Amino acid sequence: SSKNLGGKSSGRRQGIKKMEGHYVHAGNIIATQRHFRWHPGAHVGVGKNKCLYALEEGIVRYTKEVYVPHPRNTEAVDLITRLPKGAVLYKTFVHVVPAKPEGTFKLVAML
Amino acid sequence: KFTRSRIPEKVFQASPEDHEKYGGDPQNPHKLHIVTRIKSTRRRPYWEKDIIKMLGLEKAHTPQVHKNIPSVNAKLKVVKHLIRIKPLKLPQGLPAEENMSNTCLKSTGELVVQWHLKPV
Amino acid sequence: KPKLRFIERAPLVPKVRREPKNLSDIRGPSTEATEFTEGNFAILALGGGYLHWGHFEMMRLTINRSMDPKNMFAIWRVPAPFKPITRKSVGHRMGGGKGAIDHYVTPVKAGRLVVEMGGRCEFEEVQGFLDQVAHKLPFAAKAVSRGTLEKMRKDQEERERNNQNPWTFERIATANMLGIRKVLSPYDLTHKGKYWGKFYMPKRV
RNA sequence: GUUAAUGUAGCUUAAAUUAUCAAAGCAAGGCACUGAAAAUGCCUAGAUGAGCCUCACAGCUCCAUUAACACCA
RNA sequence: GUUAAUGUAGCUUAAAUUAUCAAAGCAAGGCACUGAAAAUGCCUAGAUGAGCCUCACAGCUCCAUUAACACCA
RNA sequence: GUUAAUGUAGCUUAAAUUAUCAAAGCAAGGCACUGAAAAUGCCUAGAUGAGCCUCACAGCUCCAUUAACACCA
RNA sequence: AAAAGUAGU
RNA sequence: ACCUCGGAGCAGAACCCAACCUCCGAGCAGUACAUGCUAAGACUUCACCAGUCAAAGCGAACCUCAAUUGAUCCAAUAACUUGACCAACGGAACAAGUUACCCUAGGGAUAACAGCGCAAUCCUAUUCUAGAGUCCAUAUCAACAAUAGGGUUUACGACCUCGAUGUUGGAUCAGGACAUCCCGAUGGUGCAGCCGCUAUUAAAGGUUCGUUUGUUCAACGAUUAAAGUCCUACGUGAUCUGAGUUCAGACCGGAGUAAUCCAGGUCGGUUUCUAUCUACUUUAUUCCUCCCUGUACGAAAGGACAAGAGAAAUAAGG
RNA sequence: GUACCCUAACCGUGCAAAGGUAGCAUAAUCACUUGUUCCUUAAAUAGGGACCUGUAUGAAUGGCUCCACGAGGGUUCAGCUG
RNA sequence: CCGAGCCUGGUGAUAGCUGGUUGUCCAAGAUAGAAUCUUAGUUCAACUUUAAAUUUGCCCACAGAACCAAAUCCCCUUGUAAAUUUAACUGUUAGUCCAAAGAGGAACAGCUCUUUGGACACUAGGAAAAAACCUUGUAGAGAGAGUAAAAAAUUUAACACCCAUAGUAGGCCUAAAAGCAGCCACCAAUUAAGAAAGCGUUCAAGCUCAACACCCACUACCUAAAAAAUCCCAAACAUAUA
Ligand SMILES: [Mg+2]
Ligand SMILES: [Mg+2]
Ligand SMILES: [Mg+2]
Ligand SMILES: [Mg+2]
Ligand SMILES: [Mg+2]
Ligand SMILES: [Mg+2]
Ligand SMILES: [Mg+2]
Ligand SMILES: [Mg+2]
Ligand SMILES: [Mg+2]
Ligand SMILES: [Mg+2]
Ligand SMILES: [Mg+2]
Ligand SMILES: [Mg+2]
Ligand SMILES: [Mg+2]
Ligand SMILES: [Mg+2]
Ligand SMILES: [Mg+2]
Ligand SMILES: [Mg+2]
Ligand SMILES: [Mg+2]
Ligand SMILES: [Mg+2]
Ligand SMILES: [Mg+2]
Ligand SMILES: [Mg+2]
Ligand SMILES: [Mg+2]
Ligand SMILES: [Mg+2]
Ligand SMILES: [Mg+2]
Ligand SMILES: [Mg+2]
Ligand SMILES: [Mg+2]
Ligand SMILES: [Mg+2]
Ligand SMILES: [Mg+2]
Ligand SMILES: [Mg+2]
Ligand SMILES: [Mg+2]
Repeated sequence: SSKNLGGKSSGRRQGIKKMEGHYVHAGNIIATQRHFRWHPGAHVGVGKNKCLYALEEGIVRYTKEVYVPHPRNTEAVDLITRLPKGAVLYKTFVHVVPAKPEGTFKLVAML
Repeated sequence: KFTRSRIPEKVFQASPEDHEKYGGDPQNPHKLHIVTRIKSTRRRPYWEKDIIKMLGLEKAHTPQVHKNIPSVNAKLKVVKHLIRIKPLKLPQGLPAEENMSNTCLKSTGELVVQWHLKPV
Repeated sequence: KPKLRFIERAPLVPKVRREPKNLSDIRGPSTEATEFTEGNFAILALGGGYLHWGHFEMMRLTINRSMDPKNMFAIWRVPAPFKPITRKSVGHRMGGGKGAIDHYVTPVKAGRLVVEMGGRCEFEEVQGFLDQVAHKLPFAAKAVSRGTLEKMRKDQEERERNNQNPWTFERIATANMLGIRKVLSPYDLTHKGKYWGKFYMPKRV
């Protein structure tokens, strides 16, 4: 018999790809997820599939920071207006502290 | 599952009644260890098989000196049942180079510096 | 109404999903009702085990047949049977899925009071039929009072002070002294060395 | 030697809870008299007992019985 | 034990969604009376429970009733 | 996956624009009631959006329904 | 064209 | 029954993780019409194939979702492109039954018999005191349950054997256990006596002949002191049987277009072996009759034990 | 579903090309199954004669009787024989 | 030897199938998975071997990794010496048990399936023999020595002695219910005996128990059965020093 079908998908390998303090480069995928786990913070973008890529070369840092959702994010601004007034929500975020500067100025011409 | 154990750090603080059972004083702790393997590395997990090959303890009942520093103690904490630790308690000084050619370990762990086999 | 109610077989919103048999519902000390709620004399469970509906009838008969409803009351402390048990039909080969929900059990851990009884009575009185029913229970059980039970725990915190056997099980498992966690459970770090499977050995610290 | 399934006013069926009717047989009803048909009443330990809530009403105690079986390959 | 089918007016039959026409049963009328026939009416919890939208209605959720299969030594 | 033919009073056909009739359907019309056969009346969105003028009537738009074929990796 | 029955002296 | 993809649990906290394990789903719909072009760096379904994300730039404005799918070769197309419930979903371009007439290669990697493991079903004993027993739990029976045991059944597992461990009943010869059917001894009785019911002990001795069926069984007839429960490769086929079952022939009913098939029946159907090795080859119960006597007992029908006498039957040895 | 044994002479309704007719029947005929009864036996899962749910009989897939015949397969009286 | 003769040829047919594979010696060496007319096989990955080039590799500490337990990941120090890439390949890709967390089944199996770790298919000592449990592994000679693991412990159930009058046939309803079918109150005499706790009665009666008195004094260890089938199975032993 065994009426239960379809239980045969594999694990998706969604996790952190770069732990805290790792030297990430511009474009590496920091973390991969569905159903938001780590939110993108400083110098971290987000994809279509909620993957977290780095945009600036540097060191990846993980913090806890205050959540303020976008006002056209209706699914969350309803969730904000049910808290009592002392409350905040505090999602965790992924940053990249940059390591190279933007550049130096070089003498090309004593002209 | 069976896995690597953390041991609580409660048990690696000696009682005031523990300093009378052995010969040590908590101020001025010793410099080096004598580490000797008394148990086999077989029927033990692979992590204990790797630690033993670092501490120079591949061979049973051969002593070894390792520093009494917490990076060595961490390796020694996870293999502390295969090994026997006594402090290397030097009665005389550290060996000078003219002196160093004739020393003995003297189990009771006393690195004596003059080893001539005439009786007292 | 001072009588044990009609606890029933197979509850009314039934369990269409067949739960896996987890045996962690039987191991170790209880976390649910281990202490009294407005009674005096009770049945202690000194072992894990399941309780069929044929086990509740032996309790609902021999208590209520031999308790006077003018002077004594009784309440259950166990819940209803809620955990479904699967039985494949007789004579079937292995494989082919999971069988139908046949009957229901309730899991009782060790150290849990199962039936509470009080009133204008004494413990030397109701030992006459609480010891009757605690032998028909499908685990090691014994009838306790409010005052007799706490005598036992006064000794159990005395056996952890009295003994000059210089090693306890708590000392060796936690410290991993002979490499003994190769042979020990994670759950016998946190139970103690007392429970072992379903069974409770009270005769050891 | 095994299980599941039945046990009814006298007979039958049922009502899948709260108990209906055709009969056997009671006497009104109407015809000269009777039959037939119609009006009722009766008569149900619901096969057996402690009911847990209350019980054909559900688990049993129980006394019969129909089936399936204990063959094999 | 497993597969597939099907649960309809008291009866059976269908309608590819809105449930007809044929009994039975109900009052009338023709006949002295009843039938047959002619004029009407009523009758399906469409077996089971929520609805994603509207469901005998289509997926199921359920209990009865039937088919064919329970083999090889 | 490509042609070709066709949609109508509820069902069959067609007349070269100007749309004919038999069923079905509603009536009386007649006898102690059912059916033909006559008949008046009644129901032709001529399948679709415009028209180049006046389109069953014609070059497109498709809504479909059926023929003749051709598709395997 | 279609009509079947009427309890026992 | 399933075959591919997805969510969730087992897999509790990086990643991963089976199952004919538990549950939900999917084989699309919707809006754009830049769903344009390029290009650093990474993720990855444990390989590959595939899938994923994306900074900057050129160019214009100023995607939701969980899966929602299909390689190559070939087709059709001028070209851009488009083709599979290729769903057995990494896809053979296009192919079903049947075989007891069967063959070959293997397999104890894999079933039947037998062993073994396990004991759910079976069997037994105790614990408990519900209830039967007019009263009265314990003379006998026993509910719900509990704790042990046994290894007789139906199973289940697939561990030894498929370069063969021959298979049911029966004959022959039996060995053993005791959970005793008889014979012996004893305690209780709801045991007056006779018969019995139950329990402890005892396994030296014994445990019938027939009709039917292949029958173990079972029904029956006639007895018996009684006509035991089981194990021993369901003891024993290099001791026998071949009736059934388990080949080739054949009807019959059914299934199927047929070939053929059926835990359906029925007639018929080859049972080989000259012994190398181990092992081995001469050591008493029971019934009935008489008697007690028609006593003991009972009110009477009924009716003993014990002692004693004697007869037979089997067994063993002549 | 009825008179009424709770069974169809009949009534009502569907599908079909036709609804298995005559015979025979617990068979060499799925099962129940050792059907039930009379005979045979001290005793009959055997055999013979009937009764019929054969719900899977049945008419040249031939049906049913019957004379002979059979190294066919069952039953049997009597004799006889280790 | 006919479900299609026989001989020769194709023919050394093909065989994911079985069998077999021949000198000496040393060295490294155990199986994550995915596809598959595939699960008796193969291709890739993994693991393994060799030859090379380079620089880090294991071990890890603070900090750090989500909302709706054991642990792991990342990781400097440090202990150590390996790792990665490059080049060439074959083989293994039909597993066993033990511990632990689980799933299926009977919370059955020397059962099946995953994970973590061992061990086994590697030698040796022990647990009686013994794959998988424990000790222990890098090799030879020795008629030297210290050790490692390493031999099961249990044997139970005595019990108070005496004495018992009485408002009572305690009110209700009951054929009758007198302490004892059931309700209600639980009053009371002498010192001391309950409006009565168990038998025994249709009911009454009869027995005890709880009571005075009696003394030495309640004397109070609170425990726990066994069954197979050829023939029990070391012999035995309580007493000279860790
Ligand atoms: Mg999953
Ligand atoms: Mg998977
Ligand atoms: Mg990858
Ligand atoms: Mg851009
Ligand atoms: Mg495929
Ligand atoms: Mg495939
Ligand atoms: Mg044949
Ligand atoms: Mg043939
Ligand atoms: Mg062969
Ligand atoms: Mg077997
Ligand atoms: Mg009684
Ligand atoms: Mg095997
Ligand atoms: Mg296996
Ligand atoms: Mg074999
Ligand atoms: Mg051989
Ligand atoms: Mg005995
Ligand atoms: Mg045999
Ligand atoms: Mg033999
Ligand atoms: Mg012959
Ligand atoms: Mg022979
Ligand atoms: Mg031999
Ligand atoms: Mg037959
Ligand atoms: Mg002839
Ligand atoms: Mg060859
Ligand atoms: Mg193969
Ligand atoms: Mg080597
Ligand atoms: Mg294959
Ligand atoms: Mg196994
Ligand atoms: Mg007296």
